[PDB]
Amino acid sequence: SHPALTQLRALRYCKEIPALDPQLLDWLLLEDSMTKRFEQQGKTVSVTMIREGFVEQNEIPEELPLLPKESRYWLREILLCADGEPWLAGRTVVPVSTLSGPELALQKLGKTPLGRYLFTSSTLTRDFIEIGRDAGLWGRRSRLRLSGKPLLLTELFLPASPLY
Repeated sequence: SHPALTQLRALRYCKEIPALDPQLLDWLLLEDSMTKRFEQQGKTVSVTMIREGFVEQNEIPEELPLLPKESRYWLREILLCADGEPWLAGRTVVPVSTLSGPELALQKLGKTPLGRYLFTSSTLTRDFIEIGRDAGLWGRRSRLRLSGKPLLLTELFLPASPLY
């Protein structure tokens, strides 16, 4: 895609959680997206849509092993901005079995930034979180569940974000 997405795809991982300082970890291990925390920075948070739509197994080689093997998945790539400055690149992969009931919202977000705040009757849990990095930036990937249905969320923190 975009330069930020190339970096997101180039993250080198581990849930081999590094011994980072309290604050960095508090950020990287957050069991939610960054939307509300970026908002508390006193900024208007918005989504710059790079692309999203359904994809099949042959377009998701790296996520594939982390997800159930299905006929299609919703793929969503965006830049999360604070007063128009990209602060994070987000890539979400949702197996189609997850896209139903309240979780059907995940393929319907569009310009709405993802967050636990959006699913008020859905319990959010997390199978795992791993921290990665590339080119001087921290990123992370996690397998989350809403009402028990999985989704893979990968996030890369850009220089202007508050993690730095």
